[PDB]
Amino acid sequence: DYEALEIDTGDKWGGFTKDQESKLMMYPYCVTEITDFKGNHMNLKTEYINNSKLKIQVRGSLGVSNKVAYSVQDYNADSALSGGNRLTASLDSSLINNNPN
Amino acid sequence: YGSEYDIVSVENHKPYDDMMFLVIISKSIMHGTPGEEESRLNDINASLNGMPQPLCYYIHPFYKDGKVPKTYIGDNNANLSPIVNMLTNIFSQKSAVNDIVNMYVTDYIGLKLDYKNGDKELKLDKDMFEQAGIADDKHGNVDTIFVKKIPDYEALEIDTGDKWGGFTKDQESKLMMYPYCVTEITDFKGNHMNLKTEYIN
Amino acid sequence: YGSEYDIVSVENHKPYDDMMFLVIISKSIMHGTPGEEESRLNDINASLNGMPQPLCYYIHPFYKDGKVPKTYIGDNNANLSPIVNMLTNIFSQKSAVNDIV
Amino acid sequence: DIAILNDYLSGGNTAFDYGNGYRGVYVIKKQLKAEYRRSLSSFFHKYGYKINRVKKPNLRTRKAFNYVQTKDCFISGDINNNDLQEIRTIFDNGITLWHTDNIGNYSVENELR
Amino acid sequence: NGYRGVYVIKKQLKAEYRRSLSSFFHKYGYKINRVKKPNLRTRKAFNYVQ
Repeated sequence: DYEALEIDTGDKWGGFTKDQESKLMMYPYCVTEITDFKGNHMNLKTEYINNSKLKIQVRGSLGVSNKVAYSVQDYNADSALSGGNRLTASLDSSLINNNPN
Repeated sequence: YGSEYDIVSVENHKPYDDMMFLVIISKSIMHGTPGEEESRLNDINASLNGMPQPLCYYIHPFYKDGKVPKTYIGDNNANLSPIVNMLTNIFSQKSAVNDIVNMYVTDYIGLKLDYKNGDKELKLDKDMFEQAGIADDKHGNVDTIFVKKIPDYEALEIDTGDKWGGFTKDQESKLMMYPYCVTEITDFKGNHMNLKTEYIN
Repeated sequence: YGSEYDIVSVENHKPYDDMMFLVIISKSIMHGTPGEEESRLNDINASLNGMPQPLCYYIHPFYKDGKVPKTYIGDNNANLSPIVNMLTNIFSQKSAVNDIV
Repeated sequence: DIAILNDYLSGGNTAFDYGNGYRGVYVIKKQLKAEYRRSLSSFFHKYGYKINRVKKPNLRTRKAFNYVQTKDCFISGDINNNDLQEIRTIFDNGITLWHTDNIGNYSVENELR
Repeated sequence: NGYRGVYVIKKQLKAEYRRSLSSFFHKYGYKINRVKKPNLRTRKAFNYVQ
């Protein structure tokens, strides 16, 4: 079986300048982008990451060519949604790199 | 109603649950079968498989740990090879491999099957399938399934239950309607569609 | 809220930090292993790798300066070749190269 | 497809999908965020739904109150026409009919009668 | 050139617009669009209500 590896990047609000007006922390005023700088990228509305931290799950394989996926399973997850269901549902909105390398 | 949805329910359904099929296609017959009086090796064999068609089809059910279900064809145990050993042996047989034109895996072969997922037991119609022994007397024997014919395909129904199950029920029922709620169906392989739940009749 | 964003934070995360893998796929067994009872060279060898599959997979961890990690398999040091030398040597061996897909 | 080990050998990643457990079909249910649920639910609670039908109005169908807003409504009666015109104007402008003595308390459920 | 793995890039609006919007919110609060009882005395110095 293949398995997911979790990368904990820490406090999801880390790095943003904190305004007196908290609404300026919301999309569209701020945004978190995830990219591989190889053509794959996605914008995350930080407020909708259901977790205090931004954690990224890495999935991959050892098949006939390179393929690695980067997910944020907590993005748009209902609070009651299990970790397993979150990981499952996150693939349609993941960074997927299938560069042959 | 905002810019994003919460994902509130996630469920997976597979046609044969834990079982998948390996499909092997060859230009001619590769196998012997118990009781046959004469060899059919290398014979062309056209058959009804969805439509009249000229290739030979072999199938092999398997599980992710490499085990295979106990499979009967009529009253006889087909004695299926474990799938990994079978791949090794089939590709080791020069005669077998030179005749094979495709190999793929599929979740559904166009038939409702007499299959017990819990017991890992499969029963197949002897009029449609037969035991296939593929051997060259040097490498390991392969025991698999030859498809004699599948005249028609059929639909298999998956019942997921109450279509409103999983949504939070608001005091205001209109908030159960699209665009406030939506049911998405996807294979997570690039195919997906949004359903307005209220319009599922 | 304007037409452009300021980039305020940039961070890079890699699954195995400094390490990546070279993956070599061949149609048959190219190697011997200490203790093996009989040679398996040129044998077909299917295996579970994500799914049941018929090819032979070799992997080689490496760093950007050409070093490789000290690697143990169980209790035994695998004595890995440095990656540059390995590329030179693997492609110098015709038996090896003709089987690599 | 799975690789065929013949003399011709040397696409797509079947292993990634199967090995990470993706098979069959998935049902994903999605709903609007809590912020917007609160907004919209409170609005519908007070003002009902958009209807866009020509019909007799729902005047007394809920337990506590009914909101009614018409356009070009038809109202007749043995009433001087000045007052009838004023009454039609009232409903065309929108009015809440209270069926309880606790007028103005919107915290109640207001379930169907 | 050193590109491996995944990158997290955080982005925010320019100072010109931060000044604009924060001064506006400071005076007039936020758009609410909710049916509810009004916030009359929830801040230390003043409450805008519309």
